[PDB]
Amino acid sequence: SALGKLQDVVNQNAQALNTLVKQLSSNFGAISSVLNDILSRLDPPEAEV
Amino acid sequence: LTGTGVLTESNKKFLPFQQFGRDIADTTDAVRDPQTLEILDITPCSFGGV
Amino acid sequence: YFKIYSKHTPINLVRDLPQGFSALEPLVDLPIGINITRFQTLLALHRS
Amino acid sequence: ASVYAWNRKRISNCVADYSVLYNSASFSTFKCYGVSPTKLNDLCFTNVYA
Ligand SMILES: *[C@@H]1O[C@H](CO)[C@@H](O)[C@H](O)[C@H]1NC(C)=O
Ligand SMILES: *[C@@H]1O[C@H](CO)[C@@H](O)[C@H](O)[C@H]1NC(C)=O
Repeated sequence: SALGKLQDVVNQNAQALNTLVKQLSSNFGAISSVLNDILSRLDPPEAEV
Repeated sequence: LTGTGVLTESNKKFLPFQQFGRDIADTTDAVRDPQTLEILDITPCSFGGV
Repeated sequence: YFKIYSKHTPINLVRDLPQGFSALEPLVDLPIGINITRFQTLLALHRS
Repeated sequence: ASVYAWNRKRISNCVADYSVLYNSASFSTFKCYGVSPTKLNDLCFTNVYA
């Protein structure tokens, strides 16, 4: 634990990036979290929503 | 399953049931192709800042 | 879908379950579409 | 069948041409909810039930 101060910065940056990539898997109330699924499954009037 | 990428040979020992693979983002990173049952790795196409 | 996951393990313990880790691979993904609430296993007799 | 005993048929292991369903005028109501009607020929499905 001698170099904990640098390791905390590295861990916080990696954890923030990891959470940012994890946010892509959430649909946020939509039918799916994948854009390609929405483009392939719906007409533009519902796809825009 | 739709997407864009380069399909390459892989060394991932998939188990018989296993078909595709997923990264942290849950986007497909490897896939088993139908008809020929081979395992193709999917690597996103090169991009960066001009 | 009635999922059967299975694993075969070589064991040498006499009476109880062995203590260890063994992940069960999915064996059969079965398309039945029926209601199941009660089950019963089947044994085999030996006749002499 | 009647609506209290509605008949459920499984559809599996077939290639389905849904374009004869869209282009037929015999149906008074042809309304899809989770999928576009014109994309049904471009997608692959399982657990199809009528
Ligand atoms: C067709 O696909 C099945 C599995 O989906 C495979 O077993 C078979 O070899 C394929 N046939 C040809 C001619 O590719
Ligand atoms: C299955 O049967 C039980 C009664 O044995 C009933 O309470 C339950 O609602 C049924 N479920 C379905 C999905 O039919």
